[PDB]
Amino acid sequence: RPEYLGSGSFDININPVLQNSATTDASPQGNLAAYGVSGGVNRGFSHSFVE
Amino acid sequence: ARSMRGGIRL
Amino acid sequence: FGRKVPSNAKSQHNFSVIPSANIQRSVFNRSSGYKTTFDAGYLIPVFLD
Repeated sequence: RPEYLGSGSFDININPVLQNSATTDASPQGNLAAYGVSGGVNRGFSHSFVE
Repeated sequence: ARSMRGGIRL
Repeated sequence: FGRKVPSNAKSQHNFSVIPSANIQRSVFNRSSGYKTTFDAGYLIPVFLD
């Protein structure tokens, strides 16, 4: 079997964004959109290969 | 900052 | 907002640095004699190396 060397994981943080532009037929002032971002540093694995 | 291959070019 | 990831540009630069030459210096005596006749006022080249 292929060896499982390690893993990492991150949240995709979804952050609210306020509409500061005036009210429209599309969306009112104070409407709440979002943007999504994820990341970090893992320390993934350390390993030595015999073949 | 050391001696590069192909001579110096900054 | 997110944080930017690094570029590999520094490790790629480091792989391109040639090693220094290993020179094999040594110390020795390079003695020599020189014999001549000359007249006053001239610049005589008695030693050349």
